[PDB]
Amino acid sequence: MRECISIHVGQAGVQIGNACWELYCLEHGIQPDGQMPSDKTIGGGDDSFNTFFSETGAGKHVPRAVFVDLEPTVIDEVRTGTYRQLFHPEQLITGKEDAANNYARGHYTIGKEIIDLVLDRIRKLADQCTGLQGFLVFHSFGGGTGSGFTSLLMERLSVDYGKKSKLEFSIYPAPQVSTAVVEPYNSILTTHTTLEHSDCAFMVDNEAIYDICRRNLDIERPTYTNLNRLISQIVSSITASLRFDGALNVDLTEFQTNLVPYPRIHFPLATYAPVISAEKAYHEQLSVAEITNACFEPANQMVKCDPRHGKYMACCLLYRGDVVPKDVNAAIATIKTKRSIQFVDWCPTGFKVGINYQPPTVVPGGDLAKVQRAVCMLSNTTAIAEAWARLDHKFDLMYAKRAFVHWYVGEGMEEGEFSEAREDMAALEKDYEEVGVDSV
Amino acid sequence: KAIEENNNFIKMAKEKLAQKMESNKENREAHLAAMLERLQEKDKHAEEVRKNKELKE
Amino acid sequence: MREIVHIQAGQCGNQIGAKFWEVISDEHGIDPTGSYHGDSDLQLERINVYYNEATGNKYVPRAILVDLEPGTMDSVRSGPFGQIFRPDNFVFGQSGAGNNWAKGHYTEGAELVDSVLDVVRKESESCDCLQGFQLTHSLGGGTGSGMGTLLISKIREEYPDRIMNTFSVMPSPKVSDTVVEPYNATLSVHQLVENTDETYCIDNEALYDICFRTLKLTTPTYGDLNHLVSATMSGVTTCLRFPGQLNADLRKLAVNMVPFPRLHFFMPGFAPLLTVPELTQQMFDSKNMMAACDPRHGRYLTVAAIFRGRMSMKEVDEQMLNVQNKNSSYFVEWIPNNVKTAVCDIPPRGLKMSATFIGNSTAIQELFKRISEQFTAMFRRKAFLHWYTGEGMDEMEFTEAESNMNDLVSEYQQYQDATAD
Ligand SMILES: Nc1nc2c(ncn2[C@@H]2O[C@H](COP(=O)(O)OP(=O)(O)OP(=O)(O)O)[C@@H](O)[C@H]2O)c(=O)[nH]1
Ligand SMILES: Nc1nc2c(ncn2[C@@H]2O[C@H](COP(=O)(O)OP(=O)(O)OP(=O)(O)O)[C@@H](O)[C@H]2O)c(=O)[nH]1
Ligand SMILES: [Ca+2]
Ligand SMILES: [Mg+2]
Ligand SMILES: [Mg+2]
Repeated sequence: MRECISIHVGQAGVQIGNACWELYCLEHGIQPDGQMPSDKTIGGGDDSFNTFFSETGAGKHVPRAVFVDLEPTVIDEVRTGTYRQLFHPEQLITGKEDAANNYARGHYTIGKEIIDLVLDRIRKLADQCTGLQGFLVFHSFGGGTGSGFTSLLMERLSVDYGKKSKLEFSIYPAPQVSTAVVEPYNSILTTHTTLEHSDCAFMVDNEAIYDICRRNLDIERPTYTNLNRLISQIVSSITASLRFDGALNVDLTEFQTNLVPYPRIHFPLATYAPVISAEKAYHEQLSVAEITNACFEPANQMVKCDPRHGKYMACCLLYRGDVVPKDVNAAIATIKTKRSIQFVDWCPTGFKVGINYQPPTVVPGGDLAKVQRAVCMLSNTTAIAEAWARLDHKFDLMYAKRAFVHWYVGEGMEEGEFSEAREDMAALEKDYEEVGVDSV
Repeated sequence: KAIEENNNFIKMAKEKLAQKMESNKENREAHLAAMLERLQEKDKHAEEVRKNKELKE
Repeated sequence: MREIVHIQAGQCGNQIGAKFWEVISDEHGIDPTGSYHGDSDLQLERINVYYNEATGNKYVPRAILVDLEPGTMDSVRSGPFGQIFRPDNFVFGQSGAGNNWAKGHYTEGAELVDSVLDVVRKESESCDCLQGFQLTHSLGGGTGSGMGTLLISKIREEYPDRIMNTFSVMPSPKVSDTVVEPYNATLSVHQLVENTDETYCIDNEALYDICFRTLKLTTPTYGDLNHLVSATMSGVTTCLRFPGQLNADLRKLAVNMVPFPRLHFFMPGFAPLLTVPELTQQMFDSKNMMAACDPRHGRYLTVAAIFRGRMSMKEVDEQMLNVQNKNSSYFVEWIPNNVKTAVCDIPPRGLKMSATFIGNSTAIQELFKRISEQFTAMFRRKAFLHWYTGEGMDEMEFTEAESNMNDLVSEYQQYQDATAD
């Protein structure tokens, strides 16, 4: 038991789901048809990978997941793609008309027509579970479905599953790949309405991933296909603790205990290393100390901010591959003296460490080099409020003139909702300011 | 107390959600009602235009 | 959201409609009978947006061809792709309108309107997921001007939650010297501000000025002007017709492009009438605008740019960043990231690389003020009103049409004068 149900909302959620599940399959030796030769217990089991996969009597290993989108085209490519045999048709849910980059259509208008079906389908997966841990929600901030329908879903999941945990993987928007002028509105709206109903949310800044693909992988103009493969590696490092057995393995819930000091302060900064091309990785073995040091270089972060001009409330290092505690400890000591790691006075400064022995895997015909060892740092830094600030400024510029507000009001929303949402973010920015102030 | 607060949160989430979804349906319908009423006002105007051609001959 | 329902009303509307269907049929690999003869799968992937699939793998346009004047029925049926249209979708009247808006809107066109509404309802009922409607018309005529605007108001009643797109052709004394065209345009504008979600201003003055000064033709026919319009109409529907992320349907475009409900009048553009930086400078230049307005006399609320052809996307990104930096004052600071850019692999017939420009500029007031000046020159001495007051209208309605287009200009000016701080 300790099952985990992944819910993928909207295009960005769905396509990140494709990347993640394709990657999980290669990690566990699961075939596209669903078969897993190394799994001897047919029809079921209590193994670590069974937190993400149920088993049919025919030996098929089936992702504990639901794909939702308010239009058919993106989910159709999962239904007809390489992994079509992996999912039951009822796990893949589509409507006909999308939310048109409008939170209102996603949360209210189009969304209400499909919400009961979605919850019903999540319940079929939940009743398959002997000890459900919680949900992992994959969505964009910027899309109408990713913002509006996600929020709606999270509200309903709190009703139907109480305080059962709900983690987010939220795609924060960026002008290089963004498709809509109103993403700030959608982002602030969903962030506000989701905030009470999420326990932990890993933000991924598309610009941060875009720059990494440009700088580290030498991709001239990164596509979603390029970005999603990188995201799935970070997602895999975070969920590897759940999916794998291990002596020195630390559960994700144990990291959460340290990462969330107050309920609203639940946004850890993700930083990953090494991201390196096959050409550069050849005759270039990166040691524990090198990849650990790369975690404190802000160019490797999943979100654009500067931790060095903020304060730390928690630092966690999730290692996978050829790593032993001795090396990690040596590396941390070196960093402590040489880098800008200032903690708040009310936290303890010790880094928390987990190691999974299964080394990292690469999707065939990819951009990333296959490396012997890798690390994901999850830190709780006040610097991540910078991401809120940038986004909140874009909101204010438009909302001051009520630009585009009529599209939301036409679908039933009030101006009250916009300002209520903005004041919650103002408070959230004030909260990250407050935690960094010293005690008295 | 743990049960009381866990139930309170479920209760108030359910009531907060139902209030918003009903308030939204009121607002959307009223927005569409005003749009059609303005369009039906054009039919009443176009009927007076067609009457003022025949009542001027 | 896939199926769009095309409507073409009047002489202008039907002839630009005809050219539209000729170009996109060629791009999608459809011949005059309606068979598929191409090669790429991308031609068929979103074919259903504009074409119905009949028996024997026939692809039939979802077009409704409308006019009070017969004879225009012959020209469309005798034209290069006349056979491909659905014969029942022709809905043609008797005595015409003769450049009279009140005939198109209130009386003679009002009698033909229900027989057109039948064809729309029949086409709309069969749509798996109807997204909306695109009209093609002039605003200087009688039928397309008046009946086309009645059709807009009527289709809105039965489909208030679908998108109403228009390709409204603005009249110019340089192309047509009919004296009452400023009356017709202003009356149509009064309807378009209230009842459409997005109107492309295809201006005959700009089309004349381009044909003369750029294309080198000493006096241009209606065929020369349409070569530009068909290239423009093909460009702005490339996001709707091929696979892509940006502005892929009529509501997503509308949501990105229209920041205020009344301010939905776009300045189209096309290039060339070549390298990526040259394209990018040409499309933002006033000489390539299909509306006769200078962008440097106002600011862009929003812009959509569509590049077509095999080209480096890195170069496109750098170039679109280049012009935003260099022309920063001509984009409102209070809407961030308001210029969006798509790139389609398939270039149009003839050209290897093209670029299409949709901009919602406050400088569009220059087009409305020009019509407003030609309007008030006639109205203040009560000239030619017997054509309209005879058919049943009042002076009050003429005054409201002037006041609404003056308000529209005042609002474009307000947001042009707006600042962040
Ligand atoms: N990283 C990443 N971002 C994506 C992907 N697809 C879309 N996005 C981003 O997601 C945002 C747009 O929202 P989408 O998820 O595409 O839209 P949606 O949730 O399907 O909502 P509607 O389409 O409006 O119903 C923009 O910020 C895009 O850059 C993807 O595959 N990967
Ligand atoms: N760009 C372009 N403009 C045209 C074309 N045909 C007509 N026009 C313009 O349309 C305006 C007159 O409207 P028409 O379309 O002829 O009139 P109508 O809508 O058919 O109405 P009636 O003639 O009253 O039946 C003039 O300003 C012309 O310059 C064309 O093929 N291309
Ligand atoms: Ca087993
Ligand atoms: Mg979508
Ligand atoms: Mg005519």
